[PDB]
Amino acid sequence: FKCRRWQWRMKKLGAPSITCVRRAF
Repeated sequence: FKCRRWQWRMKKLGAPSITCVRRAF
């Protein structure tokens, strides 16, 4: 699996959550 743009999503206090925003083979 190779993403392309991990966008830090929202999470606990002062702590974002970068998840995979692209499913590029």
